Order: sequence, then C-alpha cells, then structure tokens
Amino acid sequence: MSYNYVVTAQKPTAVNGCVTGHFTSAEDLNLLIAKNTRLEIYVVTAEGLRPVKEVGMYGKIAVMELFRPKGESKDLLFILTAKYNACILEYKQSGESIDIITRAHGNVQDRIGRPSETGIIGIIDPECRMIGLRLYDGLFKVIPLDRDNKELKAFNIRLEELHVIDVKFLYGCQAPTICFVYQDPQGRHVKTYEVSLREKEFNKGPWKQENVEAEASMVIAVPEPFGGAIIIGQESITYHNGDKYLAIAPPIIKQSTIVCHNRVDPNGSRYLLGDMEGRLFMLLLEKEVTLKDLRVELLGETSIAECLTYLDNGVVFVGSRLGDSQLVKLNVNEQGSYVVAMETFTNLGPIVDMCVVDLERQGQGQLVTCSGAFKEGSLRIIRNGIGIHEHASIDLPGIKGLWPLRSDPNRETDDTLVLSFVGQTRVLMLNGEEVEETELMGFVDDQQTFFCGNVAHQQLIQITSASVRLVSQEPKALVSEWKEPQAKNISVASCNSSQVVVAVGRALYYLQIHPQELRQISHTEMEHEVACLDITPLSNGLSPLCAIGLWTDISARILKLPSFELLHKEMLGGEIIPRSILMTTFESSHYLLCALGDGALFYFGLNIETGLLSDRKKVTLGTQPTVLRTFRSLSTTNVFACSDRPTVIYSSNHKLVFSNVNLKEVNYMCPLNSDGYPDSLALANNSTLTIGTIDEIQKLHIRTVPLYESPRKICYQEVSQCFGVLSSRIEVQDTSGTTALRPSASTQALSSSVSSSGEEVEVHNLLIIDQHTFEVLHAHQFLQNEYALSLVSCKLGKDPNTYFIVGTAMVYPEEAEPKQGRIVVFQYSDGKLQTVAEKEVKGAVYSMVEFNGKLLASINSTVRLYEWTTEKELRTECNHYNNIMALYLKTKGDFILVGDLMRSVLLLAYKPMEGNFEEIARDFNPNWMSAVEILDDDNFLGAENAFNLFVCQKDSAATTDEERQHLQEVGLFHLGEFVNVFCHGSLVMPTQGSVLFGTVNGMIGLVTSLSESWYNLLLDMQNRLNKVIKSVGKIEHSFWRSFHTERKTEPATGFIDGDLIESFLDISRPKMQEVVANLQYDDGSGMKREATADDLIKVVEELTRIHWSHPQFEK
Amino acid sequence: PNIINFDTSLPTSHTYLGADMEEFHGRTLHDDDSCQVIPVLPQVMMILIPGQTLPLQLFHPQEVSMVRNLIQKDRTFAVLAYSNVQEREAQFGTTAEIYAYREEQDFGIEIVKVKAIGRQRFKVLELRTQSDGIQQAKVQILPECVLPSTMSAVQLESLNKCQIFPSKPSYKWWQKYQKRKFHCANLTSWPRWLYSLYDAETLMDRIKKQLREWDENDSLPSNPIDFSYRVAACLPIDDVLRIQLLKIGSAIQRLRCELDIMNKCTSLCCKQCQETEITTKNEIFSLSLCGPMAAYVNPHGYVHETLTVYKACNLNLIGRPSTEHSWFPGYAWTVAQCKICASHIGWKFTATKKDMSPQKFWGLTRSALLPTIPDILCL
Ligand SMILES: Nc1cccc2c1C(=O)N([C@H]1CCC(=O)NC1=O)C2=O
Ligand SMILES: [Zn+2]
Repeated sequence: MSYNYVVTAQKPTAVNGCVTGHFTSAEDLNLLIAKNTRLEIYVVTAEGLRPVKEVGMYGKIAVMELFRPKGESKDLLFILTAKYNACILEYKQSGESIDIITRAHGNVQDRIGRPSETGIIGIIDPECRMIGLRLYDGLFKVIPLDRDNKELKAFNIRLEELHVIDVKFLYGCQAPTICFVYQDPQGRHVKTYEVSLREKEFNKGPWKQENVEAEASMVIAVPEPFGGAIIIGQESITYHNGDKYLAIAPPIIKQSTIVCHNRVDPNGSRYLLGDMEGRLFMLLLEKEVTLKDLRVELLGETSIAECLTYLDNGVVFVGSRLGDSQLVKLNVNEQGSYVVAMETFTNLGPIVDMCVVDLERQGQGQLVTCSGAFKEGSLRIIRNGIGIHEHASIDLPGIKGLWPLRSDPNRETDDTLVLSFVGQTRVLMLNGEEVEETELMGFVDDQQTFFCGNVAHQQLIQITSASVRLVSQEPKALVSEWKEPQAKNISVASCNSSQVVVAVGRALYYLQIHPQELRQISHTEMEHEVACLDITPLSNGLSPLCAIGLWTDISARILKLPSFELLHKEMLGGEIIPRSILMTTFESSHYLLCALGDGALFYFGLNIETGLLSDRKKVTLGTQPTVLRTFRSLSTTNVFACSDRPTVIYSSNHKLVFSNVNLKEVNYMCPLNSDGYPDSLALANNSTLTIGTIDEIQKLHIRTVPLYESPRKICYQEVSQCFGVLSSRIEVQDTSGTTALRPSASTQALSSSVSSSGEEVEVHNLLIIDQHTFEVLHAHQFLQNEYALSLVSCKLGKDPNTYFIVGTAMVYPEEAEPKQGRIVVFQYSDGKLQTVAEKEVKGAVYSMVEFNGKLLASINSTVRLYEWTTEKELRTECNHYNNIMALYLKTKGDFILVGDLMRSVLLLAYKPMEGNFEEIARDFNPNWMSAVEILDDDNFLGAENAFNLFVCQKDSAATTDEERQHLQEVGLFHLGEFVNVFCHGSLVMPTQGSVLFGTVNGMIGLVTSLSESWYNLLLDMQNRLNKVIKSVGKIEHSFWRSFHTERKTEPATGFIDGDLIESFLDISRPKMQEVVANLQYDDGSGMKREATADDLIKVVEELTRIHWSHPQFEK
Repeated sequence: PNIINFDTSLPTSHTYLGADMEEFHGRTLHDDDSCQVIPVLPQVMMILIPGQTLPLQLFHPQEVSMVRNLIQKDRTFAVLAYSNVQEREAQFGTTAEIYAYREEQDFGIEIVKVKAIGRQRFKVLELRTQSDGIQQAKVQILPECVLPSTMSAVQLESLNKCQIFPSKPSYKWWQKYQKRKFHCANLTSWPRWLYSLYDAETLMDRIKKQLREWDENDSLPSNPIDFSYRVAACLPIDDVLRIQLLKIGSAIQRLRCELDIMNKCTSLCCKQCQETEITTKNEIFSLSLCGPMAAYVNPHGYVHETLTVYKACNLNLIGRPSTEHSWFPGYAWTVAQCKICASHIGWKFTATKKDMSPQKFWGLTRSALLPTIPDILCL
C-alpha cells in the first residue's frame, strides 16, 4: 500500500572488492572483502580464513584501500561510498569487544562535475601523504593525510586530459607522481604528473608514452627497485619507465580481455591477472640487475574474477560477481604453473529471475533463482530450516520403528538400535561407527515391536503384539512376561521407566515395572477403539496422567492413573482417527500434542495436577500422518514430528514454534547417544536408516545446480514436477561450417529437440529440469538468431493441460527494432517436450502473463490478449496500442500494469463486456526502471535508477477525470541494490502482503505493507534509533536512504527500513528506553499509551519472524 | 539537385528584417520546478522549441513598449503552445530570450524588430490579462531530464576501464560498440539490443542517416539535448504532435519520438483537405543552415514555419512573383493555394538569376500541412 516495510532476507553475496594488509593488528594478515554495503574482516591463517568482524555501512563501498601513515602501529582503512561519503577507519579491540572507529570522515562530492565514464578511482601514494580521487572529468581531488585533517578537506587540481581510463601513484619518485592512460582525438596514451605539495598543482612528470595500444586499460605501479608502470591492453602488455620500454603481445592472452590484477610479492616481480572468462595468468618481470623482459603464463581456470588477492602459502582469494567466490591454491619443475580450487563461497548473484515453490503452504516454501552468468550460471534452491549432518546410511527397507537402547548397565551411552518391520524385529549393535546386526536374548524377532527400551531395576522392555517382555541386563533373559488374559493381540503400546499402558482393542491395561515382574494393576474398557496412548512422566519416573486417543469419539482425552478417571474430554472433529499423542513440557510449561491421520497437529496446554486443555490451537504439518518423538536438545526438550514434511517443535517465549527439517520424507526417528555418534539421531524412511546430528540452529540451506551457461527465466510446473528454464550459451564460429566453448545443460540433456534442422553467437534454449534430481530432462533449441524473452507455465481456456509458453524475438544485427517473433506453446508429456501450437507476432514478445484463462502478451508497443481455442490455437481477442514499449507486465484481477525502461507507468483494465482494454491511469517520469510489481489494486512498486524503490498510487481524491488518470508518488527509498525481479511469495508462515525481490548483488529482500499507525510508530522509532546506533564512517541514515540520482536527492518516504528497526534488539537496555521514551504504543484501541522497551521488544521480535534470519559472521 | 549561387547561411540571418541589430549575449535561466511570472506577446501563435530562433516585428504601442521594458530586464517572454487558438487556452510553453533587437522610428512610425531564442519549457499555472493588453503568465519551469547510461548502475567495476572506446571511423563498429557498452546487460533481465533502443548515441546516429537525406551537403550538435531540439524544430508535424513533443522531458524519449515520426510520417497533406497530398519526405531539403524548416516573420508580424521542398503537387499559383520581404534573398515568392480547398499552403520560390540552383522550390507553412502515415507520439 502507501506504507511499506523493506527488510533484507539474504545479505548481498557478490564480491566487488578485496584487499589484504594489517588492519586488526600489525602481527595479523587480514583479508578485507567488500560485498556492497558490507565489509567482512578475516584473519589469514595457515589452515584458511578466520572471520573476526563484519560491518555494514550506510553506503555502497566504491573504494576500499588499506594504508599505513607514518607513526601508526597498524594499517588504517579508507572507504569511499557511491554517494561520496569518505572515511578513515581503525580497528580497535579490547579483549572480546570489537569496534570500527571513524578517525576522519566527510562528503567529497562537488556541486558541479561530470562523473567519469570509467567511474570512481581512489588511490593512495606509497608515502601516505594523500588520497587521490578521480570522481569527475577534468578534476583530480586530493585529500591530504595530515593528522589534523579529520574532516577530509580536499582540493582539486585541474587535469587537461578529460577522458582518463585508469590512474595509479608511481613508486620510487622524488614527489607524489601519478601515471594514467587517457584517450584524445590522436589516440590512447600514457602520461605522468608530479603533485607539487607547495603549489597544489601538477608539475611535468618524469616520462610519457604517446600512441599506446588502442585498448590499454589497466595501470599497474611496479614497486622498487624497478619502479615504473605496466600497461595492460587487449592484445599486449607493456612496461615503461624514464628510459626503459618493454613490450609483449603473447598468443596466450590473444583471446582474453584482462580486467583485474594483484601483486604477488613486494618487489613486484610477479602479478596475477584475470580475464572476463575465468582464466588466471601470472605476469613475471624478468630481471638480468635490470628489468629485461615480460612473460605471461596461463595458470588455469578460476570463477570469473571481479578481483584477486594473493594471501600467503600460495593461496589466492578470487572475488566473484557472476559466480561463487573462491580460495585457490597455486601449486606452481615437473608440471607447469597451475591452480587448484580449495574452497568455494556461495554467490547467488546476479539473480536475473526467481520463483517460489510451495507458496500456498504457510511457510516452508523454497525460492529458486536463475543465478550467475556464462560458465557460472546456475539454479539456486533456497529453503530455510534445521539441517541434519548425515554420518551413516544403511540400506534396510520397510522400517516401522526405531528405538535407542543400552545393553550395558555400566555405560550411560546407547550401544543398540532396535528396529521393527512388518511382523518382525531386528537389533543392530554400535561399536563406534561400526553397525553390526546382532541377536538380543530375551527379545523376540517373531513379532513387530511397538515399543522397546531401558526400564527400571537395570532391565529392558520389549512390547510386541503377542506380549510385554521384561528382560534382565546382566543375564539377558526374559525374567517376566505379561500376556492378555485371552491371548488377544495388543493394538496400542505406551511405556515409561516404570509404567506400561497397553491397549487391547477398546480395553486398556496398566502394568507396573518391578524387579523381575510385570504386575497387572488396572483393566478398563473405553467407549471407542484406542488409536494412540501416552504416559510421559512430567515424578520419580511415575506419571499420574495418561493421554488416550479414540476412534468412534474422534477425541483426545487425559485419564487419571491408576484410577482411569476421565479428567478431560476434547473432540478433535472431522472423520480421521488420531495417530499419535504426547505429553511434553516446553520451557517449564506443560503441553499435550495430538497428531491426526491427515497430518493435522493439535497443541493444548496441560495442567499437571488438574488435567485440562489451556488453549485449543492447530498447525497443519503435512498430508501423511505425523509420528511424534521426544528428544533432548541441550537442557531443554524438543519434539521431532515425522511426516512427508518433518518438523522440530520447540519453545520460544513460553510459546510453541515449528521449525521445518531440511530433509525429505522421514517416517520414524529416535535420539541416539552412541559413543561414535554422541548427541545424534536415527532417521528412517521407506528404504534407509540414517544416523546424523541435527544442526545448532535454523539457517539457509542452498543447493547449487550448475548449468555452465546463463539461466535467464524460470517457471515452476507442479503437475510435471519440473522447472522450465530459458537459457543461453555462447558459441564461436568454426572453420568447418558454430561450436560450443564447453559442455553445458543445453548440450547435456537426457533428450533434446530443435526448432529446425570467430565471432560469438547466442544459442537460446528451453530446459526442463527435474524438481527433485535437478537433471536436465530435456533441452529445446530455438531458431537461429531467435532470442527467447519470456516464459509462463499455465492452463488456458477450457483445456486441462499445463503448458510452457515462450515469447521470442528475431534478432538481426542490421535491424534495430524487432520486426519478427513468436509465441510457442509447449507441453511436457511423458519424457518429451512437444510443440502444441505456434503464433507469429510482428515484434518482440517482451512479456507474457496468464490473464483469467487467456494469454496476455506485450509485443513491441502493444498489449495483446489471446484466447486458447478448442482447435488448440491462440486467437487474438484485443489490442492496446501504447505510446511506450510494453516491457513490463503485471496483473491483478482485470487490471494490467504496463511499464517501460524509462519508468513510464500505464494502468489498463480489461472490459469483459466490451472485449477490449481501457486506459485507467498513467505516469511519465523519465528514469531507468528495472522492475515493477502490483502491491494491491491501488498501489504499484518499482525499482528505478539509482538503486531506488518507489511506490505510486492511483488517486484517492478523485476530484476530476484528469486527477483520476494521474498516479501519485507516495513512496521513495534508496535501497542500495539493483532489483531484477519482484514476485509475490511466502518466506516464513502485524504486516500484510509479501513481495520478494532478487538483485544483481545476490541480495534477496522483502517488501510488506503497514497500517498508517504502524508506519508512524516505526518512523518515530527510526529517528530515535538514528541517534543511538553508531554509524561506520559517521554517515547519516537519512542521507543513505534518501532517493538518489546523479542530478537529484529527495528524502525517503512511505518506506520503513526493517534492517534499522531490527537493530533495536541489539542495543543496550538503557538505550532501548531512550528510543521508546516518547513513543505512542497502540495496542488496538486508538488509546496511544506510552511505549515500553518490552512492548517494542515483542513488536520488533515478530518482525524478525517475517523473513530469513542472518547468520553470525565470526566464530 | 545541389545549392549553387545561394549562401545557405543567408536565411538564418533574417536579412529581410533590415539593418544590423544590437546583440545581447547575457543568458537568463530559471531554477528547475520554480514558479516564474513571465509576459506573453498577444498575437504570437507559434509553438516554440528550445534553441529555435523566433523573428518578430511589433507595431502596436503596447507590444513595442513591452519589449522596450523587456530589453532593460531579463529579455525573456513566454511563448504559449495554445491547445485552443480560438479559446486562448494553453497548458504548456517555452520562454523566448531576446538576442537581437532594433527600433525604427522613421516617418514617426515605431516598429520593433527582435530575434529571440527558445530557452526553457514550462507548465501554465494561470493566464491573467494586464491593463496594457499584454497577458502575463504564471509558469512552472519544466526541467530537462538528464539520464546517465543504462549500464551506469549495473556496471561491473572491473569493466569500468573498458567504457572508453577507440574513435569511430561502419556497421562492424556499431556491432562492437553495442557488445562492449552493453556487456553488463547479462546482469539484468534484458538483452543488449534492447538497451540500444534507449541509447542516445545510437538513436542520434539513426536520425543522422535520415537527416543526411534532407541535407546531403556533420554540423549537428553532439549533446543529445541540443540534437533532439534541433531535430524537433525541423519535423513538419501538426500542432497536436508538436505539443506532445514539447511535453517530453527526456532527450532519449524525444530522440525516440523523432525516429518514430520520421519512420512513419512520410507524406505531407493539406490540413483542410486532410487526404490531399502536397509533397513527400523525399522532396524535403535544407536551403538554410538550420535545416529544412525554420520560423520567418512576414511584413505584418505574422510568423510562418516554412519548410523547403524540391517539388510540391496539387497547388495553384496566384499573383505574380515578388521579391518584397523575401526570406530567401535571390528568390521571388508566389502564393500557392491547395487546388481542392483553396487554403494557403505556402509559396513557390523562383530564382531571379539563371546561375542559381535550385531554380525553383517550395516553402510550405507548417500550420497548413498534416503528416500522414500512408497505408499520438511514440517514446
Ligand atoms: N508582402 C506581403 C503581404 C502580405 C503577406 C505576406 C507578404 C510577404 O512578403 N509574405 C511572405 C512571402 C514569402 C517570403 O519570402 N516572405 C514573406 O514575408 C507574406 O506572407
Ligand atoms: Zn486542401
């Protein structure tokens, strides 16, 4: 609506910068990584990297450089943000307390200035006299590094050369000297200048070189003793100094564009170079002291590197924007100099498209992204839950139950897993990680076990259909056996350390565990068949209550012991009988859970002495019946719920919560505290027994499905249990006439189809990827020069089939505007993709949306609506000619939101009685727009330049027809990220609505709506938090969030920053009361009483529950 | 045909106006989105585009004294793009800043001749008439929307050093320009070819090919803003399309709109007749340095946006050729009327000397033509 809450669900993963130095101490070697708005600080260790501190800034890090001014014990850090906020930071640590303090700060933006084409360049001279900033054409800003320059005051030196490509400060010079590559009418050249510190002007530099390579783009300052500079172009690498000139152009770099570099050693005898394709090179300066020649060696392949940094021990950090980041080892006499991958780091960006699987389910929905580009392209399956580290797998099918057990009374650790099967029981012994099937004396393999385990007096119990068997630990024999008076088989079995409550049809029986004897104490008949029983002591191993579920009554009731007196009777409702029942305590407060035959779970409070339901609550846990099992996590007790959707039930603020398990269908479970598997669990499905350890806490589980090509669009087709993915791959023209660069998803599919029988070419495909295995089941190749643009998965008209529909465009280098394209309707039946129908359009099909059982498509500047007929053809119903290109298309009801690349918003309405569209409203505001979404019938969200969000609303006032057709700008916010996709979807099961967004940096965020009362409270809260929260670099949050373009800056409105709001939980108790001091809390009556810290702790806590939680950085 | 014995710089000088005029070089610009109150000239009916020159001849004492007091101030007046000429209704307009001025008081007849240039677009808040008869408009300055590159936001920092390309000498050059400038399109939802449709440089080059057909004998501006306004003042479009063009705030949308008009509107018809064809776009040529169409004032202070074409059809010629007040020195004019409806379409221009080229041409007034697409704006 008009009031929105925007919060981060996954911080940016893409790496834009990486530096090494000595930040945390003079003795430590650090690795500083910039991930947009975040700075991660690691300590390089012989084994690997150790995370020490991660900070967020109210800015997009544009420059990050470590430096050591004279008199300083360890390095300082210079950061410059995209909004020209400059700062010098220092790492301060007192024991286990870490702060990043601002030594100096200030905004270095100029009132006038044309921002340079090769962007912001920030360089520091070797002597640390100054910071040199190339922000605008014709100017070189200089910030002296004097101790007293705490406001980073600077001066500009006019540069005659207007088009500078790259600049660096040289080494071994008599005064701060810059070296740069520039272009002018006579070509590309290299020039140097001295910075006169007294004059604050440029002086004639030591050397220059006119007419360098047309493509030279990188300046490398070589340190002493040689000094000078290295220039890297497209086909050549050259060295320059006052007198010397070296030039190489080796074939090894002929087909590479080098875009990054790093100095390996302090003498600068070796450099690492990375091209746009993942090749890693080593540039060596060969001495004879003097510098004699240059040599390039191809080391191997890494991820496409944005930045490289040599660490130590031949370990290189590869910072990537298009694929996962890495730690590679350079190995690098016998072999050539080569590289081996050591560690990989998840990078979800760029997220070019995404979709939600299980959106309808309350929570438990996975997000699938089209991530990366080129050889780094992949799908990323993102789900939140508790993971299980599997340690062992046993192929043993048909398991109907698992029980932990201790065959040795002198040991406290379990050493036996007993499993039941239909009409059978097997015993497995554990000797460390060695599982070996054995026989247990006194236990029968003849019958199916309903319960078994350790009981009182150093004994074991085994409850089968035939009988109840007491077994001695030392002698391993059946000391006592209880059987039904008429030999009738048991139907339900419950037991604890000293009590056994067996159910024989409708009649319950209460046996008591005694030394070498099972004493039958009580025998009663219930008014319905017994479906589930429980006697968990909540006591000295004795529970005076018994939970029992019934068939005819369909109720879960709590009875007294040993009197069988009904203390309460609660009717569950419906026609399915219960499956499991459990009495358990969460955070000293008792409960009574009840699982139904249709995966429905009921949870009520249970009075230990009274025996009655406190609150009738229900939570659907799946389709399959649920089996509840108690287990201990730490001091407290948790319950594992086995079904098609396994769940862990726990307490939080004395209230039940339901974290889902990052696992598939689990039928049975039991805790296992073996010597080889301590504090572990056993899980059983239809065919396997798994022994694993459940993770500490809920985190994101990301499955990477590499495609080795670029995924462009994704749709989910539930009926087919698969994904439709538009993808492209680059091929190079071959002599024997085009060919692939490497195998990828579209060339490695199980089955494939085609649309017809040295420069690059894009081959477009439709992949059908299985949703469980992720194998490429099929690949369809589009026509030569045909660009696949849009994709939907839907049912049309009266047709029951679900189709994959693709909108294409014919792309010819000679034609600027697309004049040809088509809509192809595909069906994935059995194992193949069939083309059902095709529709030629006279333009590009930029977008497609299923619209009320019809296909709404935007072709060029028009919006067309198609009907799917019984002859299985798309027949044109109506058209809407827009004065804009219909790039974006979103619909809600009969409304259509149409948008172009320049932020032109058009609102249309399908008139069913007229058979055409009517323009409702519009808004022209030229700015680059990257995505749009409909929030509700009246409000529209969009992402516009530069990294902003905006909300426009159709007018409430309705004064006149002109006011009715004009959209009002009600929200603006500088997000700091570039949104590629918006989609409605549930993350976790006040606020209304959920809109997720995917970005270029791999960040995933959420936009939800607020009431005016909530927005006004949180807006006040932000202004009070902005006075409490310390900002790295002393940047005002309001300046950071202000809507921004190079030309304009307006304050944010209509948006609440959830990342700032949630930081309230991390501030001190006294500071919390300063924040909430004059806040007006509204409980739901208008009576705005004063807000307390506890009111806002509960308010901000439920806000954290609407999105995925962020992981702690440091160990 | 070629231009011979005719100085193409002569028409932009407006020598028919008279002797040398005092020139003013100071420049007044009002803040973006600011509210200014600027005087409107009463009988001016033209729709002015920024950068476009407007010659005027004022004879009424209230107009003469209004410009006299305008010279002593910011030299700016408001030119309204009338939505209703009869109802005197206007929603938009352009300021015109006087750059040249001359007074004539020969025979006791005061005449003020001015040359003004369009500066800034605005939105009309209100129109109030003054005691002197001069309307005064309260206007809100519309800002020129300047956008960076489409890629400036999603651009990888490592490929920043590749954003300067070697000098343009070629279809192969444009293929390489697109592939390198829009390489980071791979991080977004759209292809490089889409980003080309919104690239000022590519759009100006597309226009430049068709503008070269009109003026076969590279003086156009480099700034997309200046180029789009220079092209806007040359398109012979009807008043309804010209007001839509003026309403555009971005040079990208303006260049895109101009390319659509140039690719669709290829036949010029009589506005009164509507379906009667006067000339085709193939006949349009630039006799003036400013292009194929410029504003010129007649002896009675009436402004005509005259378009020069090689041949015009379906016109009848009335009167005898006259060189009086001729906007093309060396040519005589003859009134041309539509043969069907007799509406004044423009004039036939005949050369007075046999050594001139072209020996004949047509000057068609913009207000008389209707551009048809032989079988609304588009940005
Ligand atoms: N002498 C008169 C008298 C009435 C109308 C006009 C002229 C006249 O000269 N022009 C045009 C004709 C065409 C031209 O070259 N210059 C003009 O001022 C008129 O519209
Ligand atoms: Zn006519």
